Parts: sequence; C-alpha cells; structure tokens
Amino acid sequence: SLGPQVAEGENVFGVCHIFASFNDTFVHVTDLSGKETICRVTGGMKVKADRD
RNA sequence: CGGAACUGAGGCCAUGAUUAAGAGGGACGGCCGGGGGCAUUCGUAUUGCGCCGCUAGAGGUGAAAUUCUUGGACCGGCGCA
Repeated sequence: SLGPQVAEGENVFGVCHIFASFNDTFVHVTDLSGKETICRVTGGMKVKADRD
C-alpha cells in the first residue's frame, strides 16, 4: 500500500535534485524533505569508459 | 655775547599710515566624498566534526593514472566550530 490515498487523480509529489557538471551527472529523487531517498542514479554506472 | 649737557610751559603743519592683485595665509556658513584611525554588527561559501537515509562507484583528464572507496566514499538532510 504505497500511498494508499487512492483517487486516481491525487498526484504524489517528490523532488528530483539534478546535479549536473562536467565528468558526471546525478539524478537523486527524494520526498518533499530531502531526508528520504529513492534510487539515486548516475552516468558512470551505465557507460564503460571514463571519458563519456 | 657763542656752544655745549639738562630741564619747563606753548601757538604753528590741510598736522604723519598708498591701495587691496582673476598673488597668498587665516576666520565664517551650508554641504561633499569606496579619504584616515579605533571599537562594533551581518552575509553566503569553504574545510572539519556529529547524527539520519539510499546505494557502488567518486575525482581528474585531450586521454589516463597517482588518490578516495561496503571499516559505507560521492549525493541529499539538520546542527555545531
């Protein structure tokens, strides 16, 4: 029961927190507070070499 | 009689001081300014430290490595110095 307030229109908010720069890129979904995290992901966990 | 030193009272002179620098000094009035010294309050950032959460990479390069990394890095969060 993940957000059991079932109305099929009650949208559930989060925040994303993109940290972009050179040599990296992060995507860090969290709740409204930034205290609880949901699947932080990067660019280095997908490609093979370090210059891409 | 001359010229010496000294002391007293008087009338006379149209009776005596050049102006005030587009030279300067000082005074006075209202302002002006990241001018100078002493004490005072504020700011985000950085670095470290503590506690919480999820997860394998993070840095840095033209490209790499030295280096940090499940004994929990980098990211996010609240505090403190």
